[PDB]
Amino acid sequence: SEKPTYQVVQPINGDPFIGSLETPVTSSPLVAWYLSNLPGYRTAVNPLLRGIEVGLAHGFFLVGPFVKAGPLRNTEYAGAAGSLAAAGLVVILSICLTIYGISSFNEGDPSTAPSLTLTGRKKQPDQLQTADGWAKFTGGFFFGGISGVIWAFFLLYVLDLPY
Amino acid sequence: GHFSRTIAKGPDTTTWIWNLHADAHDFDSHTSDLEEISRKVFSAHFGQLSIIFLWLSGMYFHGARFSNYEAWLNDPTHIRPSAQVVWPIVGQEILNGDVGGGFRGIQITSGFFQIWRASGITSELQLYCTAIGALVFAGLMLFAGWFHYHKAAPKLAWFQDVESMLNHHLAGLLGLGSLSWARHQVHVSLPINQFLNAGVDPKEIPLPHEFILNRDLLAQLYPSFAEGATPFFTLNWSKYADFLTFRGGLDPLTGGLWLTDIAHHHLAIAILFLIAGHMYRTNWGIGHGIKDILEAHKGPFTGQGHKGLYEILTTSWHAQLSINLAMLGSLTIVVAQHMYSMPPYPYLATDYATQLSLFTHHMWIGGFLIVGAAAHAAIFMVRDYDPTTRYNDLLDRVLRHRDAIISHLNWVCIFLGFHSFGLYIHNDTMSALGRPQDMFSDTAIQLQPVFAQWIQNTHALAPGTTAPGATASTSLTWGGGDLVAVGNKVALLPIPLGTADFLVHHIHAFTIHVTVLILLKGVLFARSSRLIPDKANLGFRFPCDGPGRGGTCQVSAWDHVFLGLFWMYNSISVVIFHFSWKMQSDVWGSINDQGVVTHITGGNFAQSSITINGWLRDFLWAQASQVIQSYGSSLSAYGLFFLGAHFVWAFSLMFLFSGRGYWQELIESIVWAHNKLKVAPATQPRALSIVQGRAVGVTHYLLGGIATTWAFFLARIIAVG
Amino acid sequence: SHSVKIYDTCIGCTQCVRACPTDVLEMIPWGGCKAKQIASAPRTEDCVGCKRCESACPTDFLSVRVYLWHETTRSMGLAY
Amino acid sequence: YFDLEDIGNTTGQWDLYGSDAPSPYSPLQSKFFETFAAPFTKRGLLLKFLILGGGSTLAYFSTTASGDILPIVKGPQLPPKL
Amino acid sequence: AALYTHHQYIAGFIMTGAFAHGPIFFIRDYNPEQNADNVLARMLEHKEAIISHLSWASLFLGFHTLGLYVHND
Amino acid sequence: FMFLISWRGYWQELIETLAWAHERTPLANLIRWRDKPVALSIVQARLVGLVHFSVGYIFTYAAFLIASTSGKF
Amino acid sequence: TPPELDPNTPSPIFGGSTGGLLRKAQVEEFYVITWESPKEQIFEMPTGGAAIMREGPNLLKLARKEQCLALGTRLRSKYKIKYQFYRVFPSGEVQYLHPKDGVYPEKVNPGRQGVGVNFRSIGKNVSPIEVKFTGKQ
Amino acid sequence: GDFLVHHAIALGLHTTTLILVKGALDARGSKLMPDKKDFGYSFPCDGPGRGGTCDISAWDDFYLAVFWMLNTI
Ligand code: CLA
Ligand code: CLA
Ligand code: CLA
Ligand code: CLA
Ligand SMILES: CCCCCCCCCCCCCCCC(=O)OC[C@H](COP(=O)(O)OC[C@@H](O)CO)OC(=O)CCCCCCCCCCCCCCC
Ligand SMILES: CC1=C(C/C=C(\C)CCC[C@H](C)CCC[C@H](C)CCCC(C)C)C(=O)c2ccccc2C1=O
Ligand SMILES: CC1=C(C/C=C(\C)CCC[C@H](C)CCC[C@H](C)CCCC(C)C)C(=O)c2ccccc2C1=O
Repeated sequence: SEKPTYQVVQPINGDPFIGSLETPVTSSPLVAWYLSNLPGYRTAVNPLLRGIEVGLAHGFFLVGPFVKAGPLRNTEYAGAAGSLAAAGLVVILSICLTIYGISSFNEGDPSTAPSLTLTGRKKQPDQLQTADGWAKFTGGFFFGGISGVIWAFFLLYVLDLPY
Repeated sequence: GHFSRTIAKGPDTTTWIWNLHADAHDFDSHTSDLEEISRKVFSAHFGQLSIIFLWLSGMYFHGARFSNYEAWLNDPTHIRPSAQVVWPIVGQEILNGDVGGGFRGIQITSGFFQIWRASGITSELQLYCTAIGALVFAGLMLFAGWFHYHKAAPKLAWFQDVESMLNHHLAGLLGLGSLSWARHQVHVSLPINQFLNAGVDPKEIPLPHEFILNRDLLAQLYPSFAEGATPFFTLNWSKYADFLTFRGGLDPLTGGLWLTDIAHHHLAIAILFLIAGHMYRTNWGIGHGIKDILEAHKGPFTGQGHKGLYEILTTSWHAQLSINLAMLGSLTIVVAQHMYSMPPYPYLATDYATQLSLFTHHMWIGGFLIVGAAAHAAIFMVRDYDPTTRYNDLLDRVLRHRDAIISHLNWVCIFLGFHSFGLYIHNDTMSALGRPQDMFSDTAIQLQPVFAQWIQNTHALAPGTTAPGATASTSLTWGGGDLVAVGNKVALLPIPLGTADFLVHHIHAFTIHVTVLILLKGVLFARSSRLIPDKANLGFRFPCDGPGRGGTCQVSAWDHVFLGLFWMYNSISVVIFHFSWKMQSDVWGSINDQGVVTHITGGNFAQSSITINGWLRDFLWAQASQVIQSYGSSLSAYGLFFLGAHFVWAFSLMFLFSGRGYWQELIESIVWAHNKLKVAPATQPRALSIVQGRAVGVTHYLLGGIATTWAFFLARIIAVG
Repeated sequence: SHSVKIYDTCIGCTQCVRACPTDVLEMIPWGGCKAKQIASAPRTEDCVGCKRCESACPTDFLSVRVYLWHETTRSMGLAY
Repeated sequence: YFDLEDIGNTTGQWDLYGSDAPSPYSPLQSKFFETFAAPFTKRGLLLKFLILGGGSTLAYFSTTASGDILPIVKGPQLPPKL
Repeated sequence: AALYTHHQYIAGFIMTGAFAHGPIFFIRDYNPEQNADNVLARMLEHKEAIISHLSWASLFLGFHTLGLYVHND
Repeated sequence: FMFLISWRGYWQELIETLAWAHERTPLANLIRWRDKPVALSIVQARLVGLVHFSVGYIFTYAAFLIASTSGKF
Repeated sequence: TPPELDPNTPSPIFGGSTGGLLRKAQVEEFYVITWESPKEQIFEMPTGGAAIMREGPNLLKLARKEQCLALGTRLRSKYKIKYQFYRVFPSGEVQYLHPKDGVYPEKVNPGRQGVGVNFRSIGKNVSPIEVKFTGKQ
Repeated sequence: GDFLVHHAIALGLHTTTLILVKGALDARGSKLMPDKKDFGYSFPCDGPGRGGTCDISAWDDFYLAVFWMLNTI
C-alpha cells in the first residue's frame, strides 16, 4: 500500500467497517515505533519490570507540581517535603491499581488482551492482564513511584539548577 | 393551514392553530418545486425591506416632531438624548423626565442623535423629509414584492446565476454605496460638522446645498478644494490630504473618529469593492467560473474536494442561509467590538448609556444569528443532502470521522470548564478560609495575559515605526499615555489587562466551545447515529423516538438548537457583563481640573471580579440599586420590566421542567366541567406538542432573561452616566 | 428484555410491523377479524422499546402494548 | 472482501495494533528489582499494606507544628449583642 | 427563625409523601370490587369534579393575588 | 436545571462518541470498563435534577436565614 | 423454508469510518446483511456517508441488528432490492433472522405461531395481587 | 400586607393539592392512558404516540408538586 496512494486516510488496517481510520498520527513509522516501545506496550516482557519503568517515571514527575503549587510554596519547612504529598498520591494511585486488578481473576482465562498483532499474524498472547500479571505490575509501580519521588526530592534537596 | 390544502382542510383540535404559524414560513414543506420556493423567499425579502424601511421612517419622524435633537445639538455634553413622548393617561406621564432642553421625554439609547450629528443634519425640516423619503421607499418595496410574485416572477435560472449576483452585491451595493456615502461626507458631513465643532450653532450654519454649489464656502477651510481643475487629474493626490487624513485616534473635542478619516476610508473601500467586483465570469468573456476554481482545490487529505459544491449552493437555500447567518452574526459581533474601541460618532463615547446598550444589542443579534446557522445547516442535512446526485466528498469524511470531532470537542470543553470556572471556585474557597495569598490574583499567584499585553504593546509603538503615515494610534485602548476627555466625561483610555482579564477570556473560550459542541453535534448526527440509524426519516423537527434504548429524548437536530440556545444566552450574558463592569471600573468616569480620574466603581474589577461572590456582590447587588429604586422616577418602567422579566423567566421553567402528558390529563377534568354546562368547544382543546412546549419554554426563558438585564443595564448607566 | 403483547381487538392493519425497526413483530392467520390476520410478537429479544408500533395502531387504544421490563444490551440500543 | 467465519478475530478489531511489540527485553538490572519489588507483587497483601499505610496520615497529623490550629491569640468579638 | 423554617420544610415534604403513597395505594393495593360503591370508590367516579374545582380555586386565587400585587407595583 | 431541561437522548449519543474514543486511544486501551457507560434514565434525571433543585433551595435560604439574622441579631 | 446461508461475498466500496464495529463485535455480537444489486449504485450507509453499492452478492457487517434493517428497508425502497441479514456471534454459529419465514413479516404467512397473544382484549386486565406475574400475561 | 401573602399561601396550598390529588385520582388511568394501572407508580412515559405522553405517571405528578411545595413553603 505504498506509495502512489497520493492520499492519507487509509481505512484502518484495510478494514473500512471497523471504526477508526489510518492517519499519520494513527500509524506513522515514527509514531508506531514510538508506541511499540514503552512499558505499557512491550508485551512478552515481565509485568513487574514494566511497572517499575512506568511507576518510576510518574513518581518523579509528580513532585514538581505538588512542590511548586503546594500550600507551602514558599517555605523551608515545606521546602519540598510536599514531595511527601507526591508520594501519598502514588500510595493512593496504587490502591486504585490494586482494586482494578480484581476485575481480572486468577482462573484466570489469562489475558483479555488481543491474541494477534495487526497483519493478522495470528501469533502470541499479551499477559499484562490476568491477576498475577497485573499485580506484579502494580507492585512495580508502587516501587517505581516511591523511588522516583525520593530521587527527585534528592536533587531538589541540593539542587543548584535551577535555583 | 392556508399554505397547503390538506393542511387547510379543517380544524378538529387546537393543535391545528399552533401548526399553522409554526410552518408559515416553511416554504420548502409546501412545495417540492425549487422555483416556487425561490420565488416565494425573494418576494419575502421585499416585504422585509418594507418593514425596516417603515421602521426607519418612524425613527426620523419621531426625531423631527417628538425629540429635542436641536436642543441636544447646542449642548451635547449635558443634554439627555430623548425621542418619543408619553400621553398623560392612567398616571403614565411620570415616564416623561428631565432630559434637558426644556423637554419632557424618555431618554433613548439607539444612538440616532449621534448618527444625525455625524450626517450634518441640523433641522427637524431635514429629519421630516428623510422620514417621508423612507415611507416612499417602504411603499415601493412592498409593491415590488407583489409585482414579482403575481405579475413577473423570475425564472429559477435567474436566481442560479450566482456569479453575476456576486459581482454586483460587493461592487454595485458595497462599492458605489461606500463611494456615494464618501461624497456626502466631504461635501456635507465634514463641512457642517467642522462648523458645529466651532460652536457656530445649527441655525447659523449655512444649508448643506450651499456648500456643494459654490466652492467658496467649502474652500476657505480645506483649501485643496480651491482648485477647480483639482489635483486629481494631475494624479499627484498629495494636495487633497487636507480634508482626508490617516490621523486616526480620536478628536479631543467631539470624542468621535475624525470624519477626516472616515471619508478617506470609504473612498478606499469603494474602489476596493469596485475592483473586487470585477472577478466572476458573465457574458462578455472576462471573469471567473466559480465552478471551475472551486474544483481546482483538492488534496492528499481531501481527495476530491469542493467538487460538487457549486451544485449544492445553487439548489439549496438552507445551505446558503446557514453560511450567511453564521457570518452575518459573526459580523454583528465584531461590529460591537469595533464601535466601542473606536467611537465613530460625535459625542458617542461620552454618552455611556448609548454605548452600553449598543454593544449589548449587537452581541445578542450576532449571537442569535449564529445559532440560526446551526439550525439550517442541520435542516440541509435532513432535507437536501443527497449523495447520489450531489456528492461533495468534503462533507464525506466529516461524516466519516464525526464521532471523532465531537469526542475531542467534548474533551476541550471539560478542560476549559475546569481551567476557567474552577479557578474561581478556588479563589472563592481560599478567600473564605482567610488565605488570599493562595488565590489566583495579581497580589498573589498571578496569571498574567502576557500575550494580549504584548499585542497591545506593539499597537502602541505602531505609529511612526511600522505605521509612518499614522500620526496617532488606532484606538486609545492601545494608546499608552493618551487620554481623551469630552465634557467632564472620559471618552476613552488605555485598557489594562491583568489576571482578572485572563480568567474571563477563558470563560468566553469555554462558553463558545460548548455552544459550538451542542450545535455541531446536532448537525453531524442529524441523519444517522449508533442510537438512531434512521433519524433522517424522523425529520428535522421531531420530539423523540420513544423511551426505548434507555430513552431517546431530544435526539432531533431541532432540540440541539434548543439546548444550544440557552448556552448562547449563557454565553453572551457574560460577555455583556464583562463589558459593563470593565468599562465602568477601569474606563468610564469623570476627569477633574488637575487631571485626576475617578471611575464609576473605582477600579474594583481587578481584585473583585476574580471571585464569584465578587460578581454577585460588587456587581449585581451593587449595580442593581438603581433599578430597584427607580419607583417614583422617570426610570419607573425599567423597574417594572425588571420585575416583569423575572416573571416571564420563571414562567418558562413551568414548560421546561414538565411534559404534556400531565397537562392533557388535567384538561380532561376541565373539559368535563365544560360538558356539564354545555360549554364544550367543538374544537377540542389539546395540550401543546412535545416540541412546542420546548419552543415555548426557551423563548420565554430568553425573553425573561434578556429582558431582565436590559432593564438592569438601562437603569444603571442612565442614573449614573 | 421488554415485554410486548397483542390483543384480539386488533384488526390486522399490519402497521405495527412496518413501524418496527428491529423486526419484533409479524402477521398471523386468525379468524377474529375481516382481514383474518393478527399481529404477533415472537422476537421480543430484539425489542428496543421505542413504541413506534403503538403510534401506528388505529384501534381505539392499542392492540399492541409494550411493557418496558428488564434491560439488556439489545434493549438498551447499544452499539458498543 | 475479507470476512472469514473461520477466524472471528481478524474479522473484528481483535488484532493488537502495531503498538504491541513482543520484542526482546531490557538490561539485567531487572534481577535487582525482581528481588526487592517482590513483596508488593502479591496483591491483596499490598491492598492491605497501603490501607494500613494510612497509619502514616494519622501519625503526620497527630504531630504537626505548622498548620493553623491556633488563634494565634486574640480578644474575641462580643459581638452583635455580646 | 431557624426552627420555624426547619419544621415548615419538614412539614412540607411530609405532606407531599402522604399525597404520594396515596396513588401507590390505588395502583398496587386497591381492590375496586371489595370497595364497591363506598366513599373511597366514589372518589374515582367523580374525580373530574374534584380536579376541575381545584383548578378553578387555584386559577381564581392566582389571577387576583398576582393581580392585586402587580397593580400596587 | 440541567437535568430538568436537557433530556436523555442528547447525552446518550454524546457518551457513545466517548465510548468510541476510549477504545481508540493508546495507553488507555489496556483499561476497560466493567459497566457499559450510558446516559441516566428519563425518570432518574427528573429525580437527580429535583434533588439538586431541592438541596440548593434549602441550603441557599439556610445560609441567608442564619447569617442575615445572626449578623444583626 | 431453508436458510440460504452466506459464505463469502465482496464488500461494498467505502474507504472507512469511525462508526463501525468496536469490541462489542469481538466479544458479544455483530450483524451482517446481504443484498444483490443489478447495478453498481450508490447508497447512504447508516453510521457514515456515501458508499458504492456494487453489483453482485454484496456482503456487509454491522452491529445492533437495527442498523441492518434500516439499510435493508432503504434497500427495498429506492431500489427494488431483496435483502437478508444474520447475527454472526463471536464463535462462528449461524443464526438467521429476517426474513426468516422467507416472506416478509408484514405479509401474512401460513405457519407462524402466535406468541404472546391475549384473547381477553385490553382493559380487561387485572390488578395485583402479590403473586408472580403482572396480569398482562 | 398580611392579606395578600395569606392568599399567596392559599394559592400555594390549592395548586399543590391540585397536582397531588390529580396524580392520585388518575394513577389507575385516564383517557389518554386507561391502562396506567398496568405500568406501576413510576414509569418514564407511554411514548410520543397519541400526541405525546411526557410526565404522565403518578410519580411525575408528585415530582411536579415538589416544585410547588417548595414555592409555597
Ligand atoms: C480546575 C481548576 C483548578 C486549578 C488549576 C487548581 C490549582 C491549584 N489548587 Mg485548587 N481547587 C479547585 C480548583 C482548581 N485548583 C476547586 C474547584 C476547589 C474547591 C474544593 C479547590 C480547592 C483547593 C484547596 C483547598 C487548595 C487548592 C490548591 C491548589 C494549588 C495546588 C494543588 C495541587 O496539588 O497541585 C496539582 C497536582 C498535580 C498532580 C497536577 C497534575 C496536573 C498536570 C500539570 C497535568 C499536565 C498535563 C499534561 C499536558 C499532559 C500531557 C503532556 C504530554 C506532553 C505527555 C494549585 C494552584 C492548594 C493551594 O493552592 O494552597 C495554597 C490548596 O490547598 N485548591
Ligand atoms: C396587494 C394586496 C394583496 C392581495 C389581495 C394578496 C393576495 C394573496 N397573496 Mg400576496 N403579496 C402581496 C400583496 C397581496 N397579496 C405583497 C405586497 C407581497 C410582497 C411581500 C405579497 C407576497 C405573497 C407571497 C409569497 C404569497 C402571496 C400569496 C397570496 C394569496 C394567498 C394569501 C396568503 O398568502 O395567505 C395569508 C394572508 C396574509 C395577509 C398573511 C399576512 C402576511 C402579511 C404581509 C403580514 C404583515 C407583516 C406584519 C406587519 C409583521 C408584524 C406583526 C406584528 C404585529 C407582530 C392571495 C391570493 C400566496 C399564494 O400565492 O398562495 C400559494 C403566496 O405564496 N403573496
Ligand atoms: C436569516 C434569517 C432566517 C430566515 C429567513 C429563517 C427561515 C425559516 N426558519 Mg429560521 N432561525 C433563524 C433565522 C432565519 N430563519 C435563527 C437566527 C434561528 C436561531 C434562533 C432560527 C431557528 C429556527 C428553528 C428551530 C426553525 C426555523 C424554521 C424556519 C423555516 C420556517 C419557520 C417559520 O415559518 O417561522 C415561524 C414563526 C413563528 C413560529 C413565530 C414564533 C414567535 C416568535 C419566536 C416570538 C418572538 C418574540 C419577539 C421577538 C419578542 C416578544 C414579542 C411579544 C411579547 C409580542 C423558515 C425557512 C423552522 C423550520 O423547520 O425550517 C424549515 C424551524 O423549526 N428557524
Ligand atoms: C412564575 C412561573 C409560573 C407561573 C406564573 C405559574 C402559573 C400557574 N401554574 Mg405553574 N409551575 C411552574 C411555574 C409557574 N407557574 C414551575 C416552575 C413548575 C414546575 C415544573 C410548575 C408546575 C405547575 C403544575 C403541576 C401546575 C401548575 C399550574 C399553574 C396555574 C395555577 C393557576 C393559578 O393559580 O393562577 C392562574 C394563572 C396565573 C396566575 C398566571 C397567568 C399569567 C397571567 C396572569 C395571564 C395574563 C396574561 C396577560 C394578559 C399577558 C398577555 C401576554 C400577551 C403577549 C398576550 C398557574 C397558571 C397548575 C394548573 O395548571 O392549574 C390549572 C398545575 O397543575 N404549575
Ligand atoms: C504552542 C504554540 C504554537 C501553535 C501550534 C499549535 C496551535 C495550533 C493548533 C495546531 C493545529 C494544526 C493545524 C494544521 C493545519 C491544517 O489544518 O491542515 C489542513 C490539512 C490540509 O489538507 P489538504 O492539504 O488536503 O487541504 C487541501 C484540500 O484538502 C482542500 O481542498 O487538512 C487536514 O489536516 C485534515 C485533518 C484536519 C486536522 C484537524 C486538526 C484541527 C486542529 C484544531 C485546533 C484549531 C485551532 C485554531 C486556533 C485559532
Ligand atoms: C402549562 C403547560 C401546558 C398547557 C398550556 C397551554 C395549553 C397554553 C395554551 C393555552 C392558551 C393560552 C389558551 C388559548 C385561549 C384562546 C386564545 C382563547 C382566548 C380568548 C380571549 C381570552 C382572548 C402544556 O400544554 C405543556 C406541554 C408541554 C410541556 C409543558 C407544558 C406546560 O407547562
Ligand atoms: C448531564 C446529564 C446526563 C449525563 C450524566 C451522567 C453520565 C451522570 C454521571 C455523573 C458522574 C459519574 C459524576 C457524578 C458524581 C456524583 C456526586 C455521584 C456521587 C456518588 C453517589 C452519591 C451516588 C444524563 O444522562 C441525562 C439524562 C437525562 C436528562 C438529563 C441528563 C443530563 O443533564
